[PDB]
Amino acid sequence: SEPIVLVIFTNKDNKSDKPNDKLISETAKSVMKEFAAAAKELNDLEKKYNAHIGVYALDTKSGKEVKFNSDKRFAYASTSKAINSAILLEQVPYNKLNKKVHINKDDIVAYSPILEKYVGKDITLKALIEASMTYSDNTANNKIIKEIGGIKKVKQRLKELGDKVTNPVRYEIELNYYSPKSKKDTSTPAAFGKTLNKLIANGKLSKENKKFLLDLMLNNKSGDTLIKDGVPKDYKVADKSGQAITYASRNDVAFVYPK
Repeated sequence: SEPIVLVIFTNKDNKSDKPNDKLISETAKSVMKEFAAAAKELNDLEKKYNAHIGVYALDTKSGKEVKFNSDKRFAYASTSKAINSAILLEQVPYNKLNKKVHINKDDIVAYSPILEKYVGKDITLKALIEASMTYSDNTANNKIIKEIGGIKKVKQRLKELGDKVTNPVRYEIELNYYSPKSKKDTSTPAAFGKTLNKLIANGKLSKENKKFLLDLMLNNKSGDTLIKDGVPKDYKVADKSGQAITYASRNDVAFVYPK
C-alpha cells in the first residue's frame, strides 16, 4: 500500500468570504474516482461552491497524477506544519526526540493551546511536533522552524528537494494574511504535493519518525470534514488541514491509503 498524495487548496474571490468544507469533501470524492481501473467535474464543483479549486494527486505506486489548476498559487496556511515537522525529523532520530528546548514568553504567538502552558518551561521536540500536528499550535510550529535553523533553512531544503515554488516568508500567524497579489507563503498544488512525496512518503525519514508523523496525521480530528469526509470508508487518510485569514483559503493535504 503505497499512498496517494492528495493536495487540495481552495479559495474564493472576496477577502471576507467564508469557506465550505464540503467543497473539499466533494473534491476528494471525485479525484479518488480517477484512481480505480462516475465522477463530477471539478469545474462543476467550482460552479457549485463559487470557489477556486487547485488539486494535485499522485498515486505513488503507479505514478499516475490528477491535476486541476495544479500550477495556480494558493496560501498553504497550516498545511506547512507537516513540511516543517518532516524537515526537523530528517535531522533528529526518533530516539533523540526527548531532547528539550526552553520556551519563553517571547516565543509565544497566538493560538497556542498547548504551548501557552510552557512559558518558562522546557518541552521535548516530540511534544512540540505533537502540539503542532494535532492541535495546530502556532508556537510549536515556529519553534520547530527555529530548531531547523530558521525560515532560511527551510527555504534552502525545499530548493534541494527541487521545489522552487513553495515560498515561505513569514512565521505564524502572519503567514495567514494571504493576498492574491503576493506570493508570500504560497505554493501551487503540484509543487507542494511533489514536496510532500519527496519528504515524507518517499523521503529519508526513518521508519519510526515516518510512523510517528503519519500517526499524528491519521488521528487528527481537525480534518474530519475534509478529505476524510470525501473518500470512502475503507481508506485510511492521514491529513493536515489549514485555513488562512483571508479569501476563504481552506486547504487539506493528505496521504491516502485506499487499503
